[PDB]
Amino acid sequence: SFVPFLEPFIPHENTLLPELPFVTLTYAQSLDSRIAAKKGERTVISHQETKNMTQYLRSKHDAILVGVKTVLADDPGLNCKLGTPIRPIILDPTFQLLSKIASLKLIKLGLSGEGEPPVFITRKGVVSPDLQANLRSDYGISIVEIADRDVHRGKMSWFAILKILKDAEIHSVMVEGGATIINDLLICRQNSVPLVASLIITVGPVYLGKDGVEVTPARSVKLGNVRWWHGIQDAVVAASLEL
Amino acid sequence: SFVPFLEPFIPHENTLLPELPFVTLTYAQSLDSRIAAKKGERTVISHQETKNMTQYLRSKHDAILVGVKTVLADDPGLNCKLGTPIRPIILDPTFQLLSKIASLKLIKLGLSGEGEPPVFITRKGVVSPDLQANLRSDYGISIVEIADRDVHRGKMSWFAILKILKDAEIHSVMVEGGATIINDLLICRQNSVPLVASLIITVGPVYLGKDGVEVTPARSVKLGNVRWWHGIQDAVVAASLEL
Ligand SMILES: NC(=O)c1ccc[n+]([C@@H]2O[C@H](COP(=O)([O-])OP(=O)(O)OC[C@H]3O[C@@H](n4cnc5c(N)ncnc54)[C@H](OP(=O)(O)O)[C@@H]3O)[C@@H](O)[C@H]2O)c1
Ligand SMILES: NC(=O)c1ccc[n+]([C@@H]2O[C@H](COP(=O)([O-])OP(=O)(O)OC[C@H]3O[C@@H](n4cnc5c(N)ncnc54)[C@H](OP(=O)(O)O)[C@@H]3O)[C@@H](O)[C@H]2O)c1
Repeated sequence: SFVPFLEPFIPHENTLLPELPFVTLTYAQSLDSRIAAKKGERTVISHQETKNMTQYLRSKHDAILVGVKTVLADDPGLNCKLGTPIRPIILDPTFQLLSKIASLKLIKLGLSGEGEPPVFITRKGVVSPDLQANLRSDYGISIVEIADRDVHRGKMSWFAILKILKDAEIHSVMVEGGATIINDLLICRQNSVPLVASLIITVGPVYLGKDGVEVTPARSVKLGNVRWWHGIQDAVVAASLEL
Repeated sequence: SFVPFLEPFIPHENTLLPELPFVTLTYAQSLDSRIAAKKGERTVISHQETKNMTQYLRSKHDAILVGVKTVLADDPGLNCKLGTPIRPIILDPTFQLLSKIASLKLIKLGLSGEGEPPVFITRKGVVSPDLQANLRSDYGISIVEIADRDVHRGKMSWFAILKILKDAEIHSVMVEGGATIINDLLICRQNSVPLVASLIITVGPVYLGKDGVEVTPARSVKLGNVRWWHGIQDAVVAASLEL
């Protein structure tokens, strides 16, 4: 089963970057490395056993992180079907989702207790102190700010994002997407050391085509400690990123 | 390992288009669905375990087909290391390979007996009959022409290409690339019936990045009879295309 397969890759202590959480980067792709169908089309990539595997992986992480455009497109719950607590983290630099905050599934789950209180990562000063206090009371959310010196030409440093999560006592985070975040984290290094600890990819037996949402890093990326698993329809590769 | 895995997918008589050969479309891709590294970078995708699989597949086919730009990039031999004969077919609409004919590995193997006499598929009128006779004597090659009626927008009809191969007693052909040929054949249909009978893909645990040679069809493509194999480093999926 996928349980012994994943055992070397689930979060642990042997980390080269103690200031950061253990980071798992994990997603499901078509054969042509798309992670969503073309606009207006339905996305079917991962089948039931690897969906079970993804929920199992969530049961091993303190937090789950996705980008604002994933929330807008998918309205994900960001909890764990096994029932273990996982903290939802949404990267939303200008807090686009504020105008939608009352209707999001992840907000409803936080209020009902079926999920944990969400955290939104924004630029400094997007939400005033007073408004942060009201949003915490009314919608059960917290705001974490990235310092101006950690944003260059509009892009937040992943080192800075992960350090702030670790300081919020998040010891492990499962980063699921979307493609912008995946492409960036595949190449992110701190003195040649990757910020991602484990890469876990489900490959579904489908082509989504040239107009789907593409994953491909800006340069070639080598993998180490590679192990494969497969079920009936899907395969899974797990690896580290090479130095 | 891979021999019982591939048994349902090696050429067989259960075909819906008896006018055509059994077509296997098969290639090796990176995780981001690239089949060659960016210009000037070394391409390392398939490891020896699946190289052996590709050679096994060649031993089960009458012919092997690649495009002219694959020949220019890779100088492939296009024979079978297991010693069985296989007929090389090169899609070269303008017979650009005349410019390098005496130096091609595939020409050398044909003259040495280690490979079979190659066939180049061109547009009509590209190689004069007098020249065809002299190149048959000098380099042991044949030219096959696609009629003008079977060329649309500059693109040769795959049904027309495959019919001519079938009429030359090629009962099975292994199409290995490159990306243009793969992308086109993934979507090619004759009255809802795919021309490709077996799809066999090696997935290597590497990213080649945004500037590599990409495979992605023009629209989504659904797969059936899916099965997976994996080794130390690579995975392989075998499938048929749905109607
Ligand atoms: N198949 C899978 O496993 C999977 C998993 C997750 C998501 N998806 C799909 O992915 C698609 C969304 O992908 P996407 O690329 O459009 O969106 P995304 O990666 O989820 O979010 C991108 C946004 O997040 C912000 N962002 C990300 N990194 C940042 C950084 N370092 N610094 C500052 N801002 C940053 C930017 O927001 P601003 O634009 O406001 O600056 C950026 O436009 C959806 O269709 C979803 O269904 C698939
Ligand atoms: N990893 C693997 O398994 C694998 C396998 C094979 C190749 N490759 C790599 O793929 C790359 C080559 O890919 P590519 O797309 O550039 O070349 P390609 O597909 O091998 O050949 C393309 C050329 O063939 C012609 N062509 C193909 N289909 C045609 C059609 N229906 N009608 C008329 N002409 C047609 C066009 O030639 P004209 O320009 O003369 O009109 C076209 O430019 C190489 O880098 C190679 O190493 C990888």
